[PDB]
Amino acid sequence: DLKPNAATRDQLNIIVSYPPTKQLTYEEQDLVWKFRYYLTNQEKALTKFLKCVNWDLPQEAKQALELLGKWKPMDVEDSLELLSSHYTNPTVRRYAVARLRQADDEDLLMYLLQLVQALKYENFDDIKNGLEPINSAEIDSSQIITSPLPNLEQDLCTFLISRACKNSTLANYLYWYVIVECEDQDTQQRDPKTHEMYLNVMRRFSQALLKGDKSVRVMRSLLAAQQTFVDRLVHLMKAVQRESGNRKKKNERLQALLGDNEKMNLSDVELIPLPLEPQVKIRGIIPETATLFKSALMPAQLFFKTEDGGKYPVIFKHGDDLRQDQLILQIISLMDKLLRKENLDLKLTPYKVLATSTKHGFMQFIQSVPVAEVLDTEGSIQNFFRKYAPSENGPNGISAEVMDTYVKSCAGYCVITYILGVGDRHLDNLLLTKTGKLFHIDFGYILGRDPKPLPPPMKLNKEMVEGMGGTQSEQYQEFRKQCYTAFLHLRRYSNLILNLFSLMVDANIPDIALEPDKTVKKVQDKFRLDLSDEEAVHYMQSLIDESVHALFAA
Ligand SMILES: O=c1cc(N2CCOCC2)nc2n1CC[C@@H](C(F)(F)F)N2C[C@H](O)c1ccccc1
Ligand code: NA
Ligand code: NA
Repeated sequence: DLKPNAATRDQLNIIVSYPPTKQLTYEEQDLVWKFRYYLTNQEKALTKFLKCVNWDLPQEAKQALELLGKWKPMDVEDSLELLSSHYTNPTVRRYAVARLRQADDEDLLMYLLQLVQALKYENFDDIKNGLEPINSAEIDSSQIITSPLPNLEQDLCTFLISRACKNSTLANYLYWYVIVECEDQDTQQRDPKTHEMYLNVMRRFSQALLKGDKSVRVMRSLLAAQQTFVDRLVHLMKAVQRESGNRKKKNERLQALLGDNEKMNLSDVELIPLPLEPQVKIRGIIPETATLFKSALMPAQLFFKTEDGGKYPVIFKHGDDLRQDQLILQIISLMDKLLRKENLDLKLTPYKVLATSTKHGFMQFIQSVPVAEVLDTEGSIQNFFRKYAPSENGPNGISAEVMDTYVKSCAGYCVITYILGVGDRHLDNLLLTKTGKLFHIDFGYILGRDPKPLPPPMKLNKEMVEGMGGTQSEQYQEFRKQCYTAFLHLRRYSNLILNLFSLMVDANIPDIALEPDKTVKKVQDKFRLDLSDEEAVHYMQSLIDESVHALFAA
C-alpha cells in the first residue's frame, strides 16, 4: 500500500478531525482517495472517506464497498451517520446495521426514535418482499396488531424486528414509534410510498410476532391490548372535550366515563404494559382522581394503578402533536445517561413522553410546582425550600442535599437548554420539586426559535440566582463549575448528538421542518468545536457572566 509522508499524514489528520457539517473540498477528497488504503487503520477516517464517493458511479461505489469491508471497525456514532439520508447505497446501510448488531439493547433504545426515521432511506421493495402470504387508506395502522389472521444479511427493518421479538421494552417503543409514522398525514399525502413502507414494517412486525414462541405471541396480544386501551382513551377524551359547560362539568363526564368499565374498559383491565414506560404494568385508570388541567387544549391528568400497588400519574393530550417534546425529552434522557457515564449526576428530570399518534400521546407527570406558583404562594425559591426542606446547619436554612440537587439541576438545564436552543422560557414552564429538582417542560420553541424577538442564548433568570443564594454564595461557584463540566462532557459526545439530529431532518418536527438543512449546524455551533476544552470553559464562563449582568440590569 501507498504510505504518505509525515506532512501528508498531519494534513490527513486535520481532515479526519473536521466537524460533522464540514464539507470536504474536491482537492481534499482527491487526497483522502489517494491514501484510502493507509486511512483503513483509522476508524475515524471512514466517514471522511465515504464523503469522497459519488454513489451514482457504480465502480466508485464498488471501490468504496471493498475498502468499507477492509476498514477498522467503526464506532456506533459512525454507524448512525451511515443510516442518514446521505447514504442510500444498500451495502453501506447493511454495514451500519452490522455495527448496531454489536451494540447492547440499552444503547439501541437510546437511538430507536432516530432508527425508526432511518427506515425512510431503506429499500422499500426489500421491506415489502419480506411479507409472507389494496389502497393504503384501506389499511388502518392501529388495526394491524388487533386483527391477527386465523454479517450483512439483515437490513434495518429485519434487524429492528428481530431485536424487538427478544425484548418487550424495545418491542413497545418500536410499535408506538412506527404507529405514529403510519399516522403522519403529511407523509400520507406528500410521500405515499413512505407511508406504505411504514404500514409494511408494522405488517412485517405483526407477522414475526405471530411466528414466535409462547412469550413472543403473548407480546403481540399485549401490544393489541395497549392499542385498544389507547383507542378507548381517545374516544373518552373526544367525549370530554365535546362536553358542554365548564371544567368541573367536563371533569364529571371524565370520571363518569372512566368509572363505566362495561362501556369504556379503562378502570379495570388485565395487567398490560404502560405505553409511556412499558416496564410499568397497569391495572387501569383511577376514575375519581382524573381531572383536566386549566388549558384550552383540555389535557387530562390520569392516575394509573400499577401492578405493585403504586400510582403512576400521566398527562394525556388529545388534539396536540407531542413529537417535538418527545424528541427533546429523548435527547435530555440521552444527555443525562452520557453525563452519568462520565460520573456526573446533575439530578435532571428526563420525564417520559410518548406520542400514540401525531394527534395524541402521554407525558409522565412528575409531582412538582411551576416557579410562577412558587413565587405567588411562598415569595421565593429559598422560602419554598425552607418550608418543605428545613435544616438549621444547612445553607440559608435549607437541607444541604436539597440545595445540592437545586444547584446541580440548575447547571444541567442551563447547559442543556442553551445547546438545544430552547425558547419561550417563562416561570410557568420552569418547574420545581420539594427535593430541590429544577426542570424545564413544554418544548414548543427549540433550536433558536422564540415568540419574542432577539432571544438570549443563555436561559437564566433572577429567581434561579436568588434560589442559589446570590452571586457571592458558595452555591453560585458550584453552579458555574457544574456548568462548564457538563458542557465539556457533552462536547465529548457531540458526534453522537449531531448524528441523531441528522436522522431527524425529515421527521416533521415543526422547528426542524422550518429549516432542515440548517438543523445540525444550529446544534453544532452551540458545542463550539472550534475551541479547545480550556477555551470552552472560559466561553461558558463568559456566557454565564453576560446572562447574569443582563438579567440584573432588567
Ligand atoms: O408539556 C408539559 C409537561 C408537563 N409536565 C408536568 C410535570 O411532570 C413532567 C411533565 N406539564 C404540562 N405540560 C404542558 C402544559 C401543561 C398542560 F399539559 F396541562 F397543559 N402542563 C401541566 C402544568 O405545567 C402543571 C400544572 C400543575 C402542576 C404541575 C404542572
Ligand atoms: Na380498513
Ligand atoms: Na435524574
